[PDB]
Amino acid sequence: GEKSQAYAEWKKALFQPADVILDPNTANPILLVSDDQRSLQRADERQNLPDNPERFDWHYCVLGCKSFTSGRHYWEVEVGDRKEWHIGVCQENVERKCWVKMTPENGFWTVGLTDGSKYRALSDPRTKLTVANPPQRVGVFLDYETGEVSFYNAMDGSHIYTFPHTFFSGPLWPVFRILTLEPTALTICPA
Repeated sequence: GEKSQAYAEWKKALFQPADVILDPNTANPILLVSDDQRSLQRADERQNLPDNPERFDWHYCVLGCKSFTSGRHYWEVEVGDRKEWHIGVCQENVERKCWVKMTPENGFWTVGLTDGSKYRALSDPRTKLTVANPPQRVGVFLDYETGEVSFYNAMDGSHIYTFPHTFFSGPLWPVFRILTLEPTALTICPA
């Protein structure tokens, strides 16, 4: 109510609303990107896709269609009652083919959920989160210049996690990851 209103006014004071669509050319071959490019599901097995260089071959990742090299940006993601997901940003230069650990040291800033109830930030070591109200909708907030990546419950304005301030190298991309085969898709909220 007031908390929702303050969350809305804070987004306006500081952050540009990003209109994020998923790039199917980046998506791991086990992922399905929806025809409107807002939603993500998983297949029972890898589909036959070209191994173009941008595609994540190991990690069940997909990128947005536009990168950020500067400024303050947010987008919101409907996670709904998914039991598993991770979202955030990654550098353009992340490893796409070989496994790397999804950590800030390797150019990934993500948080998410496993097994329905285990909220974690994928810092190294991983940060155990304690979340009083499981979010249905998550806001991702980027400040490129100050090296800030933070996450909020978009419905009640409660804070979830802020990574330590860092120094980004090169463009950042929105990144999305799902490991499970379950009924609820991951869906980006349009700007």
